[PDB]
Amino acid sequence: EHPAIWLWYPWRMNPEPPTPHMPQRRALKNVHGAVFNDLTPVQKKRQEQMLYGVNIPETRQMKFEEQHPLLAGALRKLEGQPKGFPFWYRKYPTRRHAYEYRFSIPVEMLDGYNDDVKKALSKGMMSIQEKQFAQEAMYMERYAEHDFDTTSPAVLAVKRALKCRVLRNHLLTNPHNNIIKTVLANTERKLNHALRRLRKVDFKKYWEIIRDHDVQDILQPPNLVTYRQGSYWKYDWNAGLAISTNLADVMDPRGLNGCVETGRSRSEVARDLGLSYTRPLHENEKKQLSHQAVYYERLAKFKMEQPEAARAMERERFVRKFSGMFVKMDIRSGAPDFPSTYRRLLGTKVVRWASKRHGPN
Amino acid sequence: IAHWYCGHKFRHRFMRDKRFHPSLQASHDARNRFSKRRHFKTNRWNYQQAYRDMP
Amino acid sequence: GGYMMYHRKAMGTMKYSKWKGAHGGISHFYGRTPMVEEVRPNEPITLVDRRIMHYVHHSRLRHFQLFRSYQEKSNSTECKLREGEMLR
Amino acid sequence: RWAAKFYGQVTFGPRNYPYPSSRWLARRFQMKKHRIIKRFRFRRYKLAAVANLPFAKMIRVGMLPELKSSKTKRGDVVDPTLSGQLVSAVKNTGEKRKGQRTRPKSKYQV
Amino acid sequence: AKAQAIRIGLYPRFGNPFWFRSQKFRPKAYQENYDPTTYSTKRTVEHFAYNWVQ
Amino acid sequence: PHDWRHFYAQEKLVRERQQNGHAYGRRPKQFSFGARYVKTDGYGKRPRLPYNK
Amino acid sequence: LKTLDVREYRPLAMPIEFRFYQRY
Amino acid sequence: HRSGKARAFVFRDPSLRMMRAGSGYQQLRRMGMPMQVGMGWR
Amino acid sequence: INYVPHAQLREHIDKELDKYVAGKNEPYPLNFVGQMPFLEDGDGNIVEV
Amino acid sequence: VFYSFVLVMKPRQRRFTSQALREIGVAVYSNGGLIRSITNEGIMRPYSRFRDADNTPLTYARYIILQLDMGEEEMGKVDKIIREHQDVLMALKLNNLERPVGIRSGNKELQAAYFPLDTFTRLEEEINWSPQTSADIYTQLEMNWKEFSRTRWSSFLRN
RNA sequence: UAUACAAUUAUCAUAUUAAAUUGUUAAGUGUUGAUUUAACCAAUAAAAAUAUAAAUAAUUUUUAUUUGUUUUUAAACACCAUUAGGUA
RNA sequence: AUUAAAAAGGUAUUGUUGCCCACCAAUUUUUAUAAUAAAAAUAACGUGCAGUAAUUAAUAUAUUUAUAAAAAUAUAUUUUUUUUUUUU
Ligand SMILES: [Mg+2]
Ligand SMILES: [Mg+2]
Ligand SMILES: [Mg+2]
Ligand SMILES: [Mg+2]
Ligand SMILES: [Mg+2]
Ligand SMILES: [Mg+2]
Ligand SMILES: [Mg+2]
Ligand SMILES: [Mg+2]
Ligand SMILES: [Mg+2]
Ligand SMILES: [Mg+2]
Ligand SMILES: [Mg+2]
Ligand SMILES: [Mg+2]
Ligand SMILES: [Mg+2]
Ligand SMILES: [Mg+2]
Ligand SMILES: [Mg+2]
Ligand SMILES: [Mg+2]
Repeated sequence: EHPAIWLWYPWRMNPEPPTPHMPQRRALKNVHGAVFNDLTPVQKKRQEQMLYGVNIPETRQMKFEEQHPLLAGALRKLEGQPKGFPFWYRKYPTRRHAYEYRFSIPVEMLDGYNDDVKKALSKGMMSIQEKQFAQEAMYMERYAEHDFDTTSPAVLAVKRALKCRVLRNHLLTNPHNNIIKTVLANTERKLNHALRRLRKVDFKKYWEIIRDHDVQDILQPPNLVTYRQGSYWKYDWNAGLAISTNLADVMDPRGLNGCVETGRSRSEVARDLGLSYTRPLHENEKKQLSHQAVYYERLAKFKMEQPEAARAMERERFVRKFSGMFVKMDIRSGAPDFPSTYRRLLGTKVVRWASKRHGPN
Repeated sequence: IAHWYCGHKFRHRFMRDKRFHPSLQASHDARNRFSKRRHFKTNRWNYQQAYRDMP
Repeated sequence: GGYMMYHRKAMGTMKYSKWKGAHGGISHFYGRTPMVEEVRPNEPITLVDRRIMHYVHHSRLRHFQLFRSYQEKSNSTECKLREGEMLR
Repeated sequence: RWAAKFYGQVTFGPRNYPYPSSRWLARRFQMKKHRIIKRFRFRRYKLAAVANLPFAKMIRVGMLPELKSSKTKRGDVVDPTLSGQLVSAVKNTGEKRKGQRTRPKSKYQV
Repeated sequence: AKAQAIRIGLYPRFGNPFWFRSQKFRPKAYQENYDPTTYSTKRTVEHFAYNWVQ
Repeated sequence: PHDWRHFYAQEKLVRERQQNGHAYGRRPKQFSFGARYVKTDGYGKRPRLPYNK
Repeated sequence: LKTLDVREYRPLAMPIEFRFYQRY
Repeated sequence: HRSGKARAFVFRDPSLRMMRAGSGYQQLRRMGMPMQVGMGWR
Repeated sequence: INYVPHAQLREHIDKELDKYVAGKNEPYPLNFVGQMPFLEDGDGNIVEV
Repeated sequence: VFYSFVLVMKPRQRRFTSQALREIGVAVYSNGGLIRSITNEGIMRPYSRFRDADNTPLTYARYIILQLDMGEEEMGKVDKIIREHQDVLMALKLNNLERPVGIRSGNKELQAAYFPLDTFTRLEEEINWSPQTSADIYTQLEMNWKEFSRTRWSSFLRN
């Protein structure tokens, strides 16, 4: 049928719906204009793993035992018998810390009660909102640097990642509530901030958050224009972590600085200290370089083994130097950019160049 | 205001000046000041899968 | 065509037209009855009625009913009227 | 919306005039808008924007040699394939097919 | 309440079945007593009349 | 009522900020007498917030 | 439009908001 | 006049108007800020 | 709270369907709507009004 | 409660009512939920005639109160099970029973900020008062408070 | 021809910190007929009720997202045409 | 022996015998030439009577309709004139 034709009767406010029709249900974009038809297998797995239930890691039982061996000793005496004194309180410093049973009821407080009650406060009985709060608290606990920590980049990043996933699947089901489209996009922007702050705080947690919840899509620089101006990297200058790295553990600082009095670059002082800082290479660069190294072997072999072909080509170069546009090398001939410094020649006199600018300047 | 710059009215002059105002300049937040609307709704129907090499 | 009960043409009488619902005893109006007055012995129903009607009129219910049950008015004109009323 | 709400400046009163537009002025401009829209209706105007084309430049479809109202004016030059397709669109817009969303019809649309 | 009650059939779609019983709970204000706060202009003038005639 | 316009405005403002500071003076589209029960699955059976069109 | 006043209408009232819009 | 230039309620303190002018073009020329790249006055 | 377990179900259901059985020696309990409803005998026929 | 129902049912022969309530109960147990109370009431006369599967309008119907603990996910399943049964005329659903209207408004709860466990422990009866309730329960209530508060620890610390 | 807006409050078109989205109810037959309308004409007439809490403030969404036009009448009212229908 | 005094709008400006609105000819002038280009000046002729709460109140958006002002419907609204139950 070929391309979309809008048709607009100018007396009418707006055009007719175009052409063979756009897909009946509007696509769901992320914050940057990228499209998700559905959750990724990984995210999907996160929601299925929230839905059916969650668990406290025995990581916490462990550290409870090694930190407060007395209390865990008491509970160790008292298993199955009803307790009137909550020895277990150190294990749950925060209201939010106990997610296994509803309304923040620690497991061992359920000892002496009815098992109907035990089934009444169980996970299966949670509302959905409660279950989200469960996933959230468990993760917030995994990445927290102390118990009451919320504000820290790691915690923030995880909570926002989760919230974002929830809203996403929500929109998958019931298509138009643009209130939540908007809330999703805002959450996503605040997630973007949290993550780009993380990778300058510590990058490995950053990594494994991205690998857990599958958000690499909101770290993708939005468009080439603003990226090319170095305003994607400009972000963490604003956030203030731009200098935060503390080199000395990584990247020995000796070969990163140029010599002020000498004027030699960092490649130089690195050369002299006999060090190599060279980023890992892709195939392009390894191949170009490896092809460049050998120019002199190739040439040597050429001019030894086959003096004739060489001599022909040399005749060409030599006589060429005497033909051509300029022989003399002066400010005119020796203009690094000819079309730019003389633009006033370009239309009439000089036909070689169609435009005054081929490069940055 | 000399009457020959930009349009035949005055307000046209100040309307071009707004392209030179200091606090109005283009950046990573305010972009495409001069034609916003030629670029509007341009990618709605362009479906681009976002970039993931990491799981 | 099908009309509501407070509609103009509602209970019609014509060769085609027929009244809708069980019309006596326990009826179409069963739980839809707005007022019920047991008539006291030796009491004319004209007092009964004029009390009912005075009631509806002074509480501006018969107002409302008459109003909405005759013609349509957009939510804006209806607002304008109820708020004008309330402000006066 | 594509088309223009107003034609000319309809809110012109003194500052702090506690309405968008006075009765007088809005009446004048309703006259203007009226004449324009009537011109669009009777001359059977048609416009189009095509995908993968500069959008702000709209092909005048009501001026094409086939759909042209005038028997005199030379209409316009639009590519044979694109013209055929435009003609097919204008043609198949007219009537209501069951299952499609009902859209407002007029004499002047055809 | 009224909504639920209706859809369960425990209240009629029109009318007040407790109208009389409920009159106890309403402050029925006898025309013979006077409450100083009323928007009733009739009652006021009524008691004015009464005392003047007295 | 128009003498109280400022008052009414205050509430329009509210209904707008609930909508992410967008649709001023906009209201839910009226539906049909039978709106809910005549519509198949996939179509909105109840009138939405105006920003939620 | 018609570029000239068809009606010669001079209202004499000067409401304070129409004049000082800086303060009201 | 919805369509027309904004007017001050009252005047501007002239003194203050002179105080905001410290860094203006003339004072800059007198400081010698702009580079003299061309022949200039004869 | 006495929770009805799955084992006790029909016993309880029937203890309940017999709440108003149309004769007893003792005063009858009311409704949640606070009414005295129709007393049905065995099998739920409407015997006493 | 976590959830409640009022079930308006056609007044059939008792074996059918017992069957139907067993169907609904088994439909709750399957889905991994509990029943706090299944309360029976008599055959009442509503303000609205109801029609059943036969479209034969009904003057009388038996009322039955349900109180459940579910998840909210598969109560969807229980719900479209219930409403689709031929002998249930009507069902009204109360989801508000954990946070009812009367609490958590501008520091209305003394000594806490929204303690949720109050209205969960409770049954529906004491959250929503039935008409017959009079000042008398004000006495009963406290004889059941004081009493309770005396024996609780003693009874709990036994085992 | 040149020769000094505002910045405390200014109504037509360049939005932006927001909690929504989802709910299967109601209504219907006795009989020989002038209803509605200022007035005409076609011709069964009854009806569709329930939700609060919660979501943290700002800093790079402006090519993204968003502002009462909507499948199904074999369901009506309503509206438009006039007895044929359209639309709802 | 039955009733009457007190609340009200003007595009005019000695004021309704007041003013204005579009089409319908000539001409004049600029151009971004859509049935019959557009826009601006304009003092004929002919149709009406659109507007000034103005003979079915007006204004804005929306869709339709058309000798000409404009008219029908859907929304919002007063730059339209007001009529007023603190549980009966
Ligand atoms: Mg250069
Ligand atoms: Mg040139
Ligand atoms: Mg019909
Ligand atoms: Mg004038
Ligand atoms: Mg005047
Ligand atoms: Mg603007
Ligand atoms: Mg339809
Ligand atoms: Mg010309
Ligand atoms: Mg012309
Ligand atoms: Mg008119
Ligand atoms: Mg007139
Ligand atoms: Mg009129
Ligand atoms: Mg109008
Ligand atoms: Mg219009
Ligand atoms: Mg006309
Ligand atoms: Mg109009």
